Amino acid sequence: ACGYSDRVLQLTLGNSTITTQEAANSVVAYGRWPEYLRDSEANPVDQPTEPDVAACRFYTLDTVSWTKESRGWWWKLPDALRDMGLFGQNMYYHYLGRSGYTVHVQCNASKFHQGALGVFAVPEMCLAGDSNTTTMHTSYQNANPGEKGGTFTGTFTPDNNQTSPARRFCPVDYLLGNGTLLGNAFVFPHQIINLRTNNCATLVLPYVNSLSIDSMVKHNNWGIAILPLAPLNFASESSPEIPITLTIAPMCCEFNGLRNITLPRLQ
Amino acid sequence: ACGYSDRVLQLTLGNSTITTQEAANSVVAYGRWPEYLRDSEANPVDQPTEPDVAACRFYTLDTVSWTKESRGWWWKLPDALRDMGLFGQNMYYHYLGRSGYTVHVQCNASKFHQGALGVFAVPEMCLAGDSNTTTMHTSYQNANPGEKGGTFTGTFTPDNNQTSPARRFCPVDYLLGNGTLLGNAFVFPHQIINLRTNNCATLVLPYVNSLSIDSMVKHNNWGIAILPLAPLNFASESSPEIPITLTIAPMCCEFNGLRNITLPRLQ
Amino acid sequence: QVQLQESGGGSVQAGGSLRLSCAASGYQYSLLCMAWFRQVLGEGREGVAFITTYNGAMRYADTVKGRFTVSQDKDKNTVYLQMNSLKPEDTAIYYCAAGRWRFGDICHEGSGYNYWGQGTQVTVSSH
Amino acid sequence: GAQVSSQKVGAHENSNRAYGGSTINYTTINYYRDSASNAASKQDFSQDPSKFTEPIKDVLIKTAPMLN
Amino acid sequence: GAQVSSQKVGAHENSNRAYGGSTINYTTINYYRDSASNAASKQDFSQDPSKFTEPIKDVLIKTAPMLN
Amino acid sequence: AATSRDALPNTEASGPTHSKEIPALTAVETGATNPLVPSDTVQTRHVVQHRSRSESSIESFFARGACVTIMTVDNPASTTNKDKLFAVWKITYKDTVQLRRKLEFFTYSRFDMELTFVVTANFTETNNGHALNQVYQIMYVPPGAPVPEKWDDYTWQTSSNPSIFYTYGTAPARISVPYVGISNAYSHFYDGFSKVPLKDQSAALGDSLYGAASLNDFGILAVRVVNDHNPTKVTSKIRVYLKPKHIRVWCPRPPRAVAYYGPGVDYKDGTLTPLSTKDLTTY
Amino acid sequence: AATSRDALPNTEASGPTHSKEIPALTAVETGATNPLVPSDTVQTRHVVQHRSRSESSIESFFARGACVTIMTVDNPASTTNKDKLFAVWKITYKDTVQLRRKLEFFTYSRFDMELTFVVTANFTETNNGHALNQVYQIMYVPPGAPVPEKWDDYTWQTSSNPSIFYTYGTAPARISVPYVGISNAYSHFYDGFSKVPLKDQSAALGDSLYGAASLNDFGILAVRVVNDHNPTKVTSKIRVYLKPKHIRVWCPRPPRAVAYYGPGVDYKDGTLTPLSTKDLTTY
Ligand SMILES: CCCCCCCCCCCCCCCC(=O)O
Ligand SMILES: CCCCCCCCCCCCCCCC(=O)O
Repeated sequence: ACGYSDRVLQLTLGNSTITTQEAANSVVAYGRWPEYLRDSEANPVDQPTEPDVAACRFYTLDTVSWTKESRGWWWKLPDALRDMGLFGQNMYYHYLGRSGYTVHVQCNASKFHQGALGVFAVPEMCLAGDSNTTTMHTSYQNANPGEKGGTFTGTFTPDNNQTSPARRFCPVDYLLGNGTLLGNAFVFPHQIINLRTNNCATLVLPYVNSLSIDSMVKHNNWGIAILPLAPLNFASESSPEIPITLTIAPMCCEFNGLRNITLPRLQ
Repeated sequence: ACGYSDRVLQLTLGNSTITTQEAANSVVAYGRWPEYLRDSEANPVDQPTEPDVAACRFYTLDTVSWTKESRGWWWKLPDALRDMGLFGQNMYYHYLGRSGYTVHVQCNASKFHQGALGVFAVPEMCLAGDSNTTTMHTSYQNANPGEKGGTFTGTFTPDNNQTSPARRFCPVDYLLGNGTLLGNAFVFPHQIINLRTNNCATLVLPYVNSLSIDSMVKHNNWGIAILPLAPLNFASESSPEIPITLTIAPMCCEFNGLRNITLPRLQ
Repeated sequence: QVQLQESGGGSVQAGGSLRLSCAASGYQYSLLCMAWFRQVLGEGREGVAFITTYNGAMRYADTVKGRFTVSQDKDKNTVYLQMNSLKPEDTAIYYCAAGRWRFGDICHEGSGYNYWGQGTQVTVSSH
Repeated sequence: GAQVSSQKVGAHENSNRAYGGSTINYTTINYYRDSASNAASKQDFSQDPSKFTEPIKDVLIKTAPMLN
Repeated sequence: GAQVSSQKVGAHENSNRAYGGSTINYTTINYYRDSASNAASKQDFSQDPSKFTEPIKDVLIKTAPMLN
Repeated sequence: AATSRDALPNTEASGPTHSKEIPALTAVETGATNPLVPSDTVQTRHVVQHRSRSESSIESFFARGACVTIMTVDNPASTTNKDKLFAVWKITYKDTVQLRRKLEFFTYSRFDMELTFVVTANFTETNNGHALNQVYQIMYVPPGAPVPEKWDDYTWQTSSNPSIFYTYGTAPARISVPYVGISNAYSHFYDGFSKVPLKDQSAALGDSLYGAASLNDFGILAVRVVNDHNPTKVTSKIRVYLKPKHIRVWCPRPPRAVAYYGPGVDYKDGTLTPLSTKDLTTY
Repeated sequence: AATSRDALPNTEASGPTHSKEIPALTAVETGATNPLVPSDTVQTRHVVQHRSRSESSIESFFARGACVTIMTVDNPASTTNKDKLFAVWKITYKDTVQLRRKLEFFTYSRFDMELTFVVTANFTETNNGHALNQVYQIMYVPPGAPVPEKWDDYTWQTSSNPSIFYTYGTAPARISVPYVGISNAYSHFYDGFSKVPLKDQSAALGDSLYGAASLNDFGILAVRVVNDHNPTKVTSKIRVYLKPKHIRVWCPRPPRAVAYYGPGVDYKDGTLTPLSTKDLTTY
């Protein structure tokens, strides 16, 4: 009738709108659309702040470079969005805070490029360390890379300085970073950006945790990992490169217990 | 509503299924869908064998090579399918046997190739000989090439060995092989595979003969001939080549009069 | 783990006849595929003959076939190898491997053999 | 205060005026006061994998082209 | 959810206002959830050996000549 | 309504087809697992299906008890210089592979546990010395109570520590414990830290251990041999069997593929190789 | 309706006869067993019959439990060079005559089994050494699980292997197992091969064992002495009793007449002589 495509989508939250023509529709993780904390499962007693539009808006994290040597990339939430305007602010000014997310991973090539990127949304994405001598030792700074994120690697390299250990992650790609076979990763909500079909991915994730509401600064809820299923090749070109950009967005977010500002030692 | 394309088709008979995205719809020869022998027109008295699924399934004949020097190709039925599993078997174990056919000629290039192949389904396709001295002399072996099929030629070359004549066909292309103008061939059920539009052809042929049922080993009912209407050119390439594959399928086939196995001198 | 206690080499000359005994320690019953081998001095470590525990069927190596016969002591968990017609080239460190099994599939070389024997060497002296 | 339920019968003896036929039932009586102490009924429900398999916003109709 | 059945009485005590006479019954209660766990009722049926003894297509009438 | 013990959908009879409907085709890109049934692609006859998933329901998947630890106790002679060893094991499923991998398939869960204790003993010295049947005590010290110090201090007066007195040579001991989480579900995985390192503070006091949360802290078990010193030393072991019951789970994760190393998700070098060799062309 | 505990048909009174009806005659050639009753040939009085077949119904024929194997375990001293022997027996009724012959009367059957384990122990060395009551573990490793390697490896963590912990000196242990066949009936006999030797392949890989099918593969039982090393060696044996219950059978075959030799139907030389001498003329 009016040619509505499952490729043409338009996401709008707050003051931003992301359209798109080559979409592969969208996934509503687990089949639950995000929502505000109910009274049945309410917990903390004080009135909850509901920043709405001041927070419910698409923020764009920094873009990455996709090449043949790209092994993968990973970002934590709400972590990554810790410097994002008000949502960044409202995050530090509270003890508790639940939030949903809408991740729209953009990345386009041309009919002459090829490859596949799998965008995965792992709930509670605990990544592995770098030292083979000390378990779960990784430091806070390393654990929360913020908007820049960290990356997967082709080989496990042990942390050998036991005098001043690197205390960071060393996630091995085929093992989805946390010692599990990638080929199974397909169990978490996800979408595959296959250059021939689409140019974006759209996952809507509803807050998933063990509590009704929790500390943001402390416990990361979600985990967005992007790995190249099929490597990137172009033309007869030795050095092809196309950029990938993640634009995340908090939804139905609410925070409780206003206090004084928390200043985390990020370095 | 649900974007059903006359380009996306899915044929399924027995245990096989051939899908397709660039189809030019399908032709039901003469407008009669195949069917089992009726009681009004029944003839032989014994119970008829109806192999069904054991026969009603897509068999794939051997692939050919399409180049600039390709003049054409031809295959007879049920001939070609004489080595095709049970349908091959049920064919030799009977005196009589009527069968329909669904021919799905596949062949794809790319937006950068060009040319046109006309798939014709000539009922009772009698081909011409090679000797200009002896009429209708062609031998059985030559007449039934089986799954490999034979080919058309650019020029008539007389069979000059009268001591031991070749006794084969020498079909001249523009004359549709049987001394008639190709340009008229369009009268038999057919489809044109024009590289720019589609990548397959689908003709469904209902058993057509002078009898209600007949001998298979003896009389060939149908004739699939494929000629290049527009020659094959690619890029600025001197030697382009794309393969063409025929996947035929018997339908509503039934045989009568079981006996002992017939072993034809094929060579 | 299964233990394969082998016995018992020696360098007798051409045409000779010795034998090797190998125990199931181990739980010989339906599992183990007792096989024989001999390491042709660094060349060199071929499979001789192999018996099926469950039935007692033997297969041999195209080399040993005939002269060498594999024997089975079911009750006292031992598999023998009557090494006959020992010729100079029957000089190699003998083996006894035993894997598991396929319920009904015959014990062959391409099949086994998980566990390893001692590797008691039998040499055939020359003239 | 018993819990008389049914058992899904597998191998049926040659009986039916006791066993085999006439739906076999079993009795259970909770002996303790704490829920935590009861034995698992095993009489659990099932759902449709759709919350996992078909997590697509716009309902999927298998027959049609998946990307329209 | 009990299973009160009868017992075929053999040696009858000298009683009938308890034992002997008034049909003796026994009670059974299945204790587990799996059929596989119940005790065999032994209250099984019987059939006619005809499926073995008289396997002849054309019904056999004993009185008559068996080959007619 | 659809219970675990229900018959799977009966497969329908379907014949030849030549339509515009494309079952066979998908685009996993959407993320949707294409939902086809046998009848979709090939011709099928009618089949009344009898198989039911009844033995694979979440309940049944965890329905077997499992070893979680091996606790060592002993009662040496009073004349001995070494002190009567009483074991203290922190309650965590993570001490053994088996139950952990089965539990890892899920991000979260709620399960009332049932513990069973098999206690076996034996002599040590080669003396034809005897020993009277021993009596064991298994005391559950919840988080924060005073952990036993000597095999014979007050702490064992179990004023409030729910305990068990098991005589040897009797049927293994068993106790039920309801869901005791401080949350709404037990967290098999905790991404984050307990302490946030603050900008105006020392790194030391700001540092914690990644993936270490109170969510999964549940106190310790204290085991001791109640009988006093006996001339002939007798060691004993207490195996603890845990069987999750009344279980429910949340969010599937892929199963652990490489050998576990420690309480974290972490892995050691050398072990990072799960699959074997096989040829792309050989079936 | 005719139950097992029903009275046999009351024999009727019949008198003199001089007719064209020929009861007495048959022609076993037809294959039909001539169905005569006492009254058919000789004169009978009326008799109210009381005997009932109630104790010979298929159920009752198998209603006795039967020894199937003898599994050997032991717990030797830690000082010993020999390794603590744990037994592993493949589950197959065919290991002993008794139950097998009773089972052979039928081509096929479906029966939920009930296993009982009587465990007896004893000392070996003539030392007035002691031993504390031992605890046994009987672990059912279904087809394909990792078979135990050492008396003390992980495999025994029974994450999912249904197990039993039997203390010595208590009533024998017992577990119920439903019909576990991969078929619709257990095959006491399998005529054929698992692998078809193919024309384009090596005989070796094409060869299997006659009459050897998966139909009757059911995993193994693993038995070990849970108590650790004890100064005085103590061996023990575990007899397994199987009693088929809720049984049903199909197609009668003649009973096995000559001594069984191995798992197949096969027979050895010398044993092929069942009947004895008797004279054709001597009653
Ligand atoms: C006397 C013994 C009483 C035993 C009580 C045990 C204490 C509770 C242990 C709960 C274990 C639950 C494991 C899930 C933990 C998690 O993954 O978060
Ligand atoms: C822990 C013990 C559990 C025991 C489970 C035993 C495995 C099933 C054995 C079934 C035996 C049935 C014999 C019939 C076999 C046949 O003839 O096909």
